[PDB]
Amino acid sequence: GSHMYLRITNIVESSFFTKFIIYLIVLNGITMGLETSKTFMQSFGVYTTLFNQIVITIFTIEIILRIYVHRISFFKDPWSLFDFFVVAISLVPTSSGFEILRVSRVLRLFRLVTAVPQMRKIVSALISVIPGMLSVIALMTLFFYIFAIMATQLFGERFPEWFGTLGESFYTLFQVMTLESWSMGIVRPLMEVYPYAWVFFIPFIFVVTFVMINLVVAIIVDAMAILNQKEEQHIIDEVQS
Amino acid sequence: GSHMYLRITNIVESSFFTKFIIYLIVLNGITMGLETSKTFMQSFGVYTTLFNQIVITIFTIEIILRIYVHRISFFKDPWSLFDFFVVAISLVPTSSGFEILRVSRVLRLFRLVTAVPQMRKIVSALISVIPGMLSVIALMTLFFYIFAIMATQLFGERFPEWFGTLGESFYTLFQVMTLESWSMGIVRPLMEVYPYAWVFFIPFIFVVTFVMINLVVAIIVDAMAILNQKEEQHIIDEVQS
Amino acid sequence: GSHMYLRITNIVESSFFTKFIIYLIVLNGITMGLETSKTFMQSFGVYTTLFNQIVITIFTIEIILRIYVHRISFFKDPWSLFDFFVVAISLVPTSSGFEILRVSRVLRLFRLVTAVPQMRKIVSALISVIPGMLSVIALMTLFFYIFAIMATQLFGERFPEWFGTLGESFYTLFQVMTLESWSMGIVRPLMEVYPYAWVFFIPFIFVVTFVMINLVVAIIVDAMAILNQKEEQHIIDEVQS
Amino acid sequence: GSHMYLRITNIVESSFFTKFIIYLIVLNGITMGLETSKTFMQSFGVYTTLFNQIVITIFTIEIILRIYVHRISFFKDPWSLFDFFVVAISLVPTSSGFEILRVSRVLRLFRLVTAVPQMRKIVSALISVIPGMLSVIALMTLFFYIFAIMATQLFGERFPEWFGTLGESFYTLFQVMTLESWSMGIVRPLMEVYPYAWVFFIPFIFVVTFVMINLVVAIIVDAMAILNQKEEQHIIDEVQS
Ligand SMILES: CCCCCCCCCCCCCC(=O)OC[C@H](COP(=O)(O)OCC[N+](C)(C)C)OC(=O)CCCCCCCCCCCCC
Ligand SMILES: CCCCCCCCCCCCCC(=O)OC[C@H](COP(=O)(O)OCC[N+](C)(C)C)OC(=O)CCCCCCCCCCCCC
Ligand SMILES: CCCCCCCCCCCCCC(=O)OC[C@H](COP(=O)(O)OCC[N+](C)(C)C)OC(=O)CCCCCCCCCCCCC
Ligand SMILES: CCCCCCCCCCCCCC(=O)OC[C@H](COP(=O)(O)OCC[N+](C)(C)C)OC(=O)CCCCCCCCCCCCC
Repeated sequence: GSHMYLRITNIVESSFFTKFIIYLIVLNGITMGLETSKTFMQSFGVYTTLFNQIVITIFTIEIILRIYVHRISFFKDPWSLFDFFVVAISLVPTSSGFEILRVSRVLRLFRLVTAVPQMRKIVSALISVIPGMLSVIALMTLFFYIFAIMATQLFGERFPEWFGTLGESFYTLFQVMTLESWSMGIVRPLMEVYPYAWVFFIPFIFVVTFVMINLVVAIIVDAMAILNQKEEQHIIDEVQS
Repeated sequence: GSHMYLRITNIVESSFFTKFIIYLIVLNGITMGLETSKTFMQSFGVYTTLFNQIVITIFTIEIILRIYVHRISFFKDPWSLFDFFVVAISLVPTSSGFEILRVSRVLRLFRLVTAVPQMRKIVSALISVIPGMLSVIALMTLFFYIFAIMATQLFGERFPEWFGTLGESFYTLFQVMTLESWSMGIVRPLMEVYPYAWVFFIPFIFVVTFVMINLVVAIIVDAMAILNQKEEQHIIDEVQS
Repeated sequence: GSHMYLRITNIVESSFFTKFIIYLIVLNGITMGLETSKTFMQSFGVYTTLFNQIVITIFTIEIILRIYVHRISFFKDPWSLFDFFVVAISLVPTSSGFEILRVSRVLRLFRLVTAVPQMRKIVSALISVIPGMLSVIALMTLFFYIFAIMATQLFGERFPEWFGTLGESFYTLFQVMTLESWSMGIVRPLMEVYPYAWVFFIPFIFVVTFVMINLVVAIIVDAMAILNQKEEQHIIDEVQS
Repeated sequence: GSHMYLRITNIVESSFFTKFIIYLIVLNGITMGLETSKTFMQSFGVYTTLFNQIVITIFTIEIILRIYVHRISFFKDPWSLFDFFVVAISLVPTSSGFEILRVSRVLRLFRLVTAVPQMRKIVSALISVIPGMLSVIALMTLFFYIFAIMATQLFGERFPEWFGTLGESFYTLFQVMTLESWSMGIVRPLMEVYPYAWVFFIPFIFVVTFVMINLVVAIIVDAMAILNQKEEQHIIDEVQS
């Protein structure tokens, strides 16, 4: 806090700043979707490859700026910690072989979420219900793990594509949980060899399904036992006073 | 408003009018479903091709009439703006090659919704919940867009049917969202070439699913935090008075 | 009402009666499931074919009896009107070619629902929510009908198995509504010929899905705006008195 | 209750005890997942086969101990009755041919549920909603049974894989209930021979679906008519006093 600090802070904290970024984002958003056509890249492919590190430099400056204005507060903000890591990726140079990072650059278009406050709101609402589910996700993951281990031991030797491995079996059990091809694609083939295999997967389909449904019912029915306490408290008070 | 205006207004606004239309609709409804059989069209196919522009002329008159009675109010009514556009299509002449318009004529059977007030009610109820979802639809569409761009770049070269293009990838990601063949039909083929592809689509299946469920829970649990404010307000008042 | 009438009424209305029937039902239930094995029918197949019209005669008597005791009240009771029609079928003689009626006999095992009061309760609960949905089922059926007509006209010539006919198209559109193979099995084949076919089925999948979800939300959120009126009425009263 | 009894009781009831078990569990959990790789078992396969009956003996002692401390109370506790039966299996010797029991040993990893109180909580919540559903599960199972019998009689001769048998038909009807391949995989093949087969499976798909949805709505809407009685009772009381 001083003369020079405050000068920057008023740039960074301005609405022009955030809108310039939001524009860059929507602009580089469109550019990244045009960068998708081989036709376009043969023609205008240099313009957008240059338009790209333009936005990357701007976003780096813009991040640098925000870290000066916000100090340690910046690395405790989940919203901006994101932009940090998402612009960080987009800075790793395109020449190192690893395809996964060149494509990671598109993750910068998620700044439109952190930048726009209406978007931040939804994400925070959606994220907010996760912490209560951690217990049930742990139970479910344990349940998957126990069953993935059993299926490997039961079906992996004859059915190695689907169950040869703790991971192949995790994958198949998830597919079964999504109910996708679970009978025609998986369990019926299984039963030509293991006639009682339906005794494994139907109860799995029952339990995994039952938990999913209850999880939702618990959310709804618990989210509104709370509104019914608040409201009686506000009703008990006006009948006393 | 005058002698001549009021004469028409009493025709248009009558219940005979709306019922005559509702009858024409249900009648041309049935005719359009009989127009479906080649057998029937070989025999009675002229009767119904003529019965058709009969209804079209009537409906045009009927629309003309309603515009005189209702003035500028007509082009601010969503319900009637529809019948306008839906009869407008049915007027474009059958001879111009474009198959899409000849079939559009069946959209006139949706006038049974605008005509019948019980139907209008449901549609308005269903439409009414959309405006609050616009934020989440925007988030989801952005999310699809970011992922459609990544998948094109990741899988389009080897898997051009499913991911060769921003649109092919949109399509596949929607199919994956519907969970249809997502593992047997898509992700398992993908993994013969891209062993880690499950790292893209499971989290996509998780996020897209999670949002869908939360959207519903939000509707229910928010639609009824409101009833719990109204009711305490009506309870706080009678304990004060 | 008299000496002779009352004698029968006390048989019919007894608990021994209903339990004898409930036993016959569970007994003929088991018999009808054993009648399923060719092995068993080669051995004991006469015992159960005779055990069958035994139960049929008993059930006819039992129905006759109940009609005397209950008079016109019997043909206004949905529960017993059922047993009437379900035993009526089981009386039509096995020799007339029509396979559909021989198998209809198994419908008598549904008397265990009408007989047992715990069962009647659920069915009445489940049936009870249907009447409010009649509007939306009508809207949906109209919507299917309009779209089934369009799809026949659009895809039936090249794709006659799936869309050759108003009924083939109804069937496919339902399958699409269940999301079953909708993309791999139907819409993707369609698009090799009709590249824009996704413009028909995605919006269909959107609308049909949207309505389904809203129907449920409406049930829940409306079933409990009522409990919130009852309860404020009971709360407003005790604050007045 | 005495000097010697109390000495053991203070071991068993200690937190060190339960944590030692919880550690053994998570340790043997990891071991059972490593026991999955043929690579690992070629190397360290003896260490973990020995680490296994180590844990089994400990768990037997640990169970013996708990039965002394808890007396008849132990065989009335569902939580510990489980560990009993789950360690009991793991004690049956690996040499008797029956593959099903060697794999059952993994069920011991479910002790992490009974051991950890956060886990016990969820399971008890989830289990708690089952008793009210027993009626509807009975109705559904009856409904399946009636339909499984009809389908065997209707489609089993031509379609023995799917409907040759009361059990094959149960299986298929469940698959149809999960909607998995129900049209492409089952009903469409059926209709090449039985053109009206859609008259069996669509109503089955309707009823079975309808019940599922209503079951959930009943849970939610009934779980919270109760909160609305409790809260008015607590509101009626403070307006009287
Ligand atoms: C009861 C409490 C339990 C708590 C502990 C849970 C965590 C234990 C982790 C154990 C990891 C075991 C890894 C493992 O076995 O790797 C298997 C394979 C590699 O097999 P590999 O040895 O390469 O090939 C063997 C030869 N072959 C090809 C002929 C079969 O590679 C794979 O399949 C990948 C490994 C996937 C691991 C998934 C871990 C899920 C964690 C769930 C935690 C639940 C907590 C509540
Ligand atoms: C971060 C903020 C982002 C905001 C901006 C979002 C809108 C950007 C629109 C970009 C449109 C890009 C269109 C495009 O690249 O067309 C691709 C293809 C035509 O490819 P084409 O050049 O014919 O063929 C190349 C050669 N080949 C066949 C060998 C591959 O044709 C297609 O694939 C059809 C184009 C489908 C466009 C779908 C647009 C979805 C908009 C989502 C908006 C989300 C807002 C929150
Ligand atoms: C806008 C208001 C509308 C209100 C009226 C709705 C009811 C209209 C009923 C019209 C019935 C039309 C029947 C019809 O066209 O039959 C078509 C086929 C028989 O075709 P066919 O003439 O044997 O074969 C022609 C030659 N071929 C094989 C080369 C194509 O056979 C079939 O496809 C069976 C017919 C299925 C009829 C389904 C009716 C659904 C009613 C939905 C009502 C919604 C009300 C809100
Ligand atoms: C209306 C009240 C009803 C209450 C009673 C319900 C229980 C009745 C149980 C009847 C059990 C019938 C067993 C049976 O028939 O076994 C059939 C097959 C064995 O056939 P099999 O004789 O080996 O082979 C015949 C020759 N072949 C291969 C050429 C066809 O093997 C199988 O398919 C396995 C048997 C599966 C039985 C599933 C039982 C479900 C119980 C549902 C109870 C609902 C209660 C509300």
